[PDB]
Amino acid sequence: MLRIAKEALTFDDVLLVPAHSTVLPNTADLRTRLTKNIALNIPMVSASMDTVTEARLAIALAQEGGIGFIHKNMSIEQQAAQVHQVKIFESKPNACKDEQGRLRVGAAVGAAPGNEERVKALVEAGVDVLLIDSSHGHSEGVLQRIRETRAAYPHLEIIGGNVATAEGARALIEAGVSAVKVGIGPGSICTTRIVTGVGVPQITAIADAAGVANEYGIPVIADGGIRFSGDISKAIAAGASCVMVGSMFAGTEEAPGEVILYQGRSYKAYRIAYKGHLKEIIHQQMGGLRSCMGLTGSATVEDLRTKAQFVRISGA
Amino acid sequence: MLRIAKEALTFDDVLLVPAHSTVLPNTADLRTRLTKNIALNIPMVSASMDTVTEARLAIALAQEGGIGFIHKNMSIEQQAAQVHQVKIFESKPNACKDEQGRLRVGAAVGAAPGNEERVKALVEAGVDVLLIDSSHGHSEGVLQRIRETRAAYPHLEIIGGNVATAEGARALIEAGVSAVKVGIGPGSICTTRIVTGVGVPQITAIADAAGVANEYGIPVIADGGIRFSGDISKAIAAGASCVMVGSMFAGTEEAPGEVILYQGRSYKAYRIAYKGHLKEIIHQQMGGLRSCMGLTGSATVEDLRTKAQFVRISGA
Amino acid sequence: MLRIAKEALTFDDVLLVPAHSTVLPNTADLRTRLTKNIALNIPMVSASMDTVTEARLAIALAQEGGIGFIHKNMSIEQQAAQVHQVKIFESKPNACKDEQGRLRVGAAVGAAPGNEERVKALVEAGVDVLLIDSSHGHSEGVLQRIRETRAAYPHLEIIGGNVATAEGARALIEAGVSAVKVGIGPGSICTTRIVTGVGVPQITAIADAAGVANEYGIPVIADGGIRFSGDISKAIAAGASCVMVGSMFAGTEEAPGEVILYQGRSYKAYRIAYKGHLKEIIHQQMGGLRSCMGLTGSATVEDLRTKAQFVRISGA
Amino acid sequence: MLRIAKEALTFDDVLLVPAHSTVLPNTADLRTRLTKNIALNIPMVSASMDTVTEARLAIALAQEGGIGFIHKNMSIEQQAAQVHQVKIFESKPNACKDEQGRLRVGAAVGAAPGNEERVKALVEAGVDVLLIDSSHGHSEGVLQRIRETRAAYPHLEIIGGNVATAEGARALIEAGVSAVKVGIGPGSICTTRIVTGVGVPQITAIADAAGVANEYGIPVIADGGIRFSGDISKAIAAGASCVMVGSMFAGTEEAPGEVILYQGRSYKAYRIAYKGHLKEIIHQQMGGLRSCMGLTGSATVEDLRTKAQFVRISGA
Repeated sequence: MLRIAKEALTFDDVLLVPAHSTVLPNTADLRTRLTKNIALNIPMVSASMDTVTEARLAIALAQEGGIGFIHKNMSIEQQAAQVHQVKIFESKPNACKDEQGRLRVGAAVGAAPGNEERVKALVEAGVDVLLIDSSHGHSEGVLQRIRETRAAYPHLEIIGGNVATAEGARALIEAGVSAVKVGIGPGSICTTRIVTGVGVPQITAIADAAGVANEYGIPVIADGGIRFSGDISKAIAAGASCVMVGSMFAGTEEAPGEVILYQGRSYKAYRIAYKGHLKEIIHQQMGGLRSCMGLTGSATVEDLRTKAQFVRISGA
Repeated sequence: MLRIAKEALTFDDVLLVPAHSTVLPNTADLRTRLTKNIALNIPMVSASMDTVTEARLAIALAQEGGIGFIHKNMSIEQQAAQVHQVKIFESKPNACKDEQGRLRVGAAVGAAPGNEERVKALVEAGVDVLLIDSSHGHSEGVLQRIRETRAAYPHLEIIGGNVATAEGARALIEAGVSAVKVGIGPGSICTTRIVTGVGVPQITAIADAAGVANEYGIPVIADGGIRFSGDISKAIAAGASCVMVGSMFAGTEEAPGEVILYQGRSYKAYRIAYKGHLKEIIHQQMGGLRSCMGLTGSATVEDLRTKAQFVRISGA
Repeated sequence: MLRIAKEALTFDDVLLVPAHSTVLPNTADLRTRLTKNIALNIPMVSASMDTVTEARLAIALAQEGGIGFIHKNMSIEQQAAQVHQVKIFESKPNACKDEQGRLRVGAAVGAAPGNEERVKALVEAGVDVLLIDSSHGHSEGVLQRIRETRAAYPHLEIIGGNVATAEGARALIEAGVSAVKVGIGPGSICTTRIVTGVGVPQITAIADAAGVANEYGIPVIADGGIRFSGDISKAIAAGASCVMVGSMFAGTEEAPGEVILYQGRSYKAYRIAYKGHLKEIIHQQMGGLRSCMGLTGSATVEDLRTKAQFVRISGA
Repeated sequence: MLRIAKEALTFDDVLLVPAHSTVLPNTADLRTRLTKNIALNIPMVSASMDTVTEARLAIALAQEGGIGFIHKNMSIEQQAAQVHQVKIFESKPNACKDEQGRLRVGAAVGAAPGNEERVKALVEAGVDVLLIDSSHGHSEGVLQRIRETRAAYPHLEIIGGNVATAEGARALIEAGVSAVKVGIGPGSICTTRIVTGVGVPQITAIADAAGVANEYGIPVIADGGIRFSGDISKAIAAGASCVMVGSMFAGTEEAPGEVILYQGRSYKAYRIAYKGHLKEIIHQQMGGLRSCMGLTGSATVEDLRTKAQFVRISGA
């Protein structure tokens, strides 16, 4: 009677299984793909949020091997100048760089009509990848905007999202995206779920999206619901090529905002706890992933993504 | 050995699945049905509780497109005068009105013998729909009272309830109701469950009742267990044509009770927190439903009710 | 690989289903059986605990229609004198009485060798039913003591317990008991479970025991894990003819202990909160059961026990 | 789509089933095996942690019938002198002793290359069993070190670990271990799970490892996730021959550290609550196991391990 498509799993419903291994944490290879034609050295990209990514964080992340997405809450000119500032930026052996030896950078735009001028300025400033972000990637208007952008820029790497289903992933692929970003109500008690009743637990969302996207060689980016480094491992093993994070980098030295002192503690203000330099965070998070790769015998990210197994666990 | 009819699901066991959509939140159509012959403009009706619905709230809700049920804890004459006050009440484009251009209103009576005089006064005051409320709609005495009322008023829209099963819905339909109200121990830790051991999780209760009621074109009204706007969406997708709420409207300006100040805060007394004007509540709750309809591609309430899908989730 | 006999359910895993009913709470018939040859007027008996049952509580409970089990932590002579005091005790239309018009009473003894003198004094004082209590009714020594007692007193009603399985119920029946008492680690976080790892969720324990005991006409008594009146209903619907309670009656006026005042509140000391007269407790607990019987259409206890249905629910 | 090997159970998902019994708690036989050729009198061994086991605790545990593993965080000479101190140590009828009448003792070493000198000193000091401990027993380097040690000391009892799967147990057996130690992310919220995403609920881990190890006569030692004595019972019934504990013995008189007074309480410092003498702990924990053996009719540890049954329970 009730129309239940299936049962859906989140991070806490599963654990990775240890396996025969010739991989040590320090020999694990963290390289992977953001898009069809863009390699990463670590599987982390930063969210296009105005408390997370401007040029300075985008530089610092690229130097550690990820890519940052410059946020769209600023003028066209400011957004293009920040993209440009990352591309011309000149001890960092894992730096994520293009074919021309420049730090990679991404930038976000909205899916509403009228963003053409912004896209054009971003591409002319040398952006490596354009993110069309939306709260509903399976919306026809979003699909339409992606197709228009792919036609106007046939060689531009474009990430479209967010979706949480096989059919949503396929629609984005058919609209021309270079990667599928996944996450609709991915957090266990998030606003979307509470307010709308809509959501898909993220391990199932990633796997369903990856099952389609794998057949085209198109990466899936996991966006949301990550609380601990162990969730990164799980998101990859479910099918994701990398993870997007936001609040985890908000509050770092390199993130926007000014440090202020308030009641004997340090916050960033525009208030979020001060987290020190981005790279210490990356080191701790990637130190968990590397241990997982040791325990699972995953030499490469792709081995974790396509071969590692899970067990299903109870609440207890 | 144990006589278990089936497993039963509540709101928290499920989430709605996002889908291809050409619907924006602001173009979603919230119209639906309360009864077989009564249309609503929004899918909300108010409970016949003495802290929730008298004429003033019933007017204000009807103006926003719902219908209120005037409570029976007052004299026959007072109840009829309040029905009349709504019907003659004269900027509200979504107002819920009858064929004669008057605001719709409902009124409740009990299912005990001896309520004949009350029903007669309510029908003569112009009531649009009579609610026979009971804590057990599958009780023979309730079925009998409904059949007596249907025979005495063959064209009166009558809501009977509450039931929580297919067979209870069918019994009410066979007794002559125009809509089936659903909810027996619908709340996760309610008094009925704790004290009696009886209850049916509401998503399953709605679906089982709707599976019968759909075959007769008879709407199901979901009554109880709603905590957030996202639960409204889920109740509709499970089969309900609209939701009845109570405590959510108690404490509004338009609800009964006098505002009083107590320890620097505003309460309503007859003590419940003051919630401001009813319409702000409706706007927030229907703003969640409209977002859900966007995310699910549901152009109309009936699309959400009959086509949207769920996923089943764990506790974790 | 793991030797799992089955999944087992507790009270919180299930709810009773409402059904067509011609039963009102006040016409529900609460009569039932304690043992094969002893009728009760309500389905409650009191535990043989020294904070719960001596003669005074046993009198008061019998007057309301249950039976109390006088505890064994006192001399033979004192125990026999308390049994006698109940039997000769002379406005209580539901009183539980024997064939001779005397209030019924039970009494407990241990299952160790050497209790013969105690049993003999109790039977000579007129006890209606002997409870051989043990923490493991499937222990051979307990079975042996029951068989010895049945042989020495072929017409004495004997309750043996506790068991939590079909095979344990059958063993007790084959040893000669007149009723099977059920409950091994029945509480969700009890000492037995934590300390020993052993336990059986009580709804499954009752049902498994009843599935055997029904075939011999032998009642099952549910002992433990009851927190609310709704659990009484569930225990009966799972197969139990009545429930034994303990802490629920401890602290009543009629229970042992002296009332004392401590920090502006009343306790019973030998410290447990003062609960007033036993009969108010019985009235509230049986008021829940009667509502359940109305909602389920159960005219009699046996209808609830053998026909009412459950639904299985999640944690959420 | 998602690669889920199976569902996995932890201690809280299961309970032991009571059964016909001729065993009393005081007649239960607690003997078992640590390794293929080493008997224990109780099923407890202590962890090779520097807050848990040095010579003094190892002596005291051996006297109660277990075996302690002297930790490796000290010089070769100190470790060998502590092994020797236990072997020459001279009212304890359950003492665990070798063929020569000396208290048994174990000692740990790491799995890195270069521990040869340490192993040699430990074997020459008379160690009964060598533990090669690792956080990943299915790592090739660990398997290789075990095989090298087995070849150099063909008659030395060697415990290898930790694994959490059938295949990991088989690999360790094929590398030459005398017992398999089990536990990879065995605790419900441990660091390994949170940080790496890897883990196997312990009841399933034990059973899977035992299903392989039983076919070779090789014992499984359960290491981690034990909170209460009831978990010991469950770990044995899942397949384990004994349990290793750590924090449970930390803080005992006999464990390392000096007692200090801090804010009116006693702690051990190197800060952990003071627990008194080891033997009181053993008595309480083995008193739970003995009650379980009574309730399950398990005369011996091997009966609990190979015949006792479980039920599966919900969260509720």
